Amino acid sequence: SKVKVAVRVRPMNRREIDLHTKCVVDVEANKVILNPIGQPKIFAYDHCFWSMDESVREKCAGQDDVFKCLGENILQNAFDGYNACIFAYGQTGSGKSYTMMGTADQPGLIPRLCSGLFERTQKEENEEQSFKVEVSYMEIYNEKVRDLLDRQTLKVREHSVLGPYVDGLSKLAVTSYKDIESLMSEGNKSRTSRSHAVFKITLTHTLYDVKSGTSGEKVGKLSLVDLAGSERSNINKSLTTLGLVISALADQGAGKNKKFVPYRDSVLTWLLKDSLGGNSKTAMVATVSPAADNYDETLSTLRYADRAKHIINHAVVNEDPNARIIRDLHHHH
Ligand SMILES: Nc1ncnc2c1ncn2[C@@H]1O[C@H](COP(=O)(O)OP(=O)(O)NP(=O)(O)O)[C@@H](O)[C@H]1O
Ligand SMILES: [Mg+2]
Repeated sequence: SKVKVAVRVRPMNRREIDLHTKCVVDVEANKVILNPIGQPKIFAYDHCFWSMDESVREKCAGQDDVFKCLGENILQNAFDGYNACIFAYGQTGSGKSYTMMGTADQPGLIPRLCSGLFERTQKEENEEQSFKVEVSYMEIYNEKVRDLLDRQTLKVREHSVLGPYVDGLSKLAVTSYKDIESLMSEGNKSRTSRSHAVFKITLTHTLYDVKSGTSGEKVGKLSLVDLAGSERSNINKSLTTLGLVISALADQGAGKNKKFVPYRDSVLTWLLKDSLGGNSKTAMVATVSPAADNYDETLSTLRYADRAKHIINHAVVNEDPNARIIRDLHHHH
């Protein structure tokens, strides 16, 4: 199916109100309207998120709104055995980290996803099924991969059956929200700006046919990606190549060229090869600032978001034969 695209407009901050910077971003349903400072440009997306102001009430509603629309679906995708990915893209200060991680007072997607994950595994585990949860957390800076849960820099390779992976990146089993919160909290403290963070959850769902004792695995993966600022040769390579990737895959999603998609020209696009054009259910959250002083970066974000929704993915359930048979036998009962 198509890459899902959401656009999130952060509200006017105090500086923009104090200095009379004009608000140029309007939203109506799932349409974004960019006004000039010379015709109104209208973009259409799957979802649009916006807030009336920065009050606690509106911010609480905003984070809940994003999770209700994107968080639940990606959680469900992982429980159905899909690789799923949310990546936030946009100018610095537009809301990428606020959306993906949030703050202590305003938790974002990742805290809610981790809470819902363990809520669900602990609710659903029974004689017919169990769940294993493993997390990795890594950062891409200057085309180098650092392990945030810890071999000073790690190499990307791609296996013909396993896909791209980070050689030597720790993958830690977790059994509760507090385990994973403590890991993400220490990863969060180990950052380095123009870097990309990737939070990866692997959900292994073992199904058991109690009559036979046969068992099988269905593996879901969550990739929660908080990219570097889109406004910005090594240090920009991943960001620049993602633009080309999105453009090339978007052309193919229609009928232009037929089109060098340069996945392996950067660490970021190589590790996201499946997330874009491959075996994944993927959502983009494009974050934009609302006011006149960012009109141009906003337009550029809106445009890449506009192309990204023409990208075609081919997601399959990642399960062994026993898991598929045992699962179907359970859906029949
Ligand atoms: N949707 C939102 N609603 C309310 N406030 C927001 C929202 N998005 C961002 N903010 C505010 O904007 C500030 C900057 O957001 P932030 O998520 O750090 O941007 P960023 O895209 O990650 N910048 P950068 O890491 O430098 O590329 C935060 O302190 C929030 O107060
Ligand atoms: Mg950030």
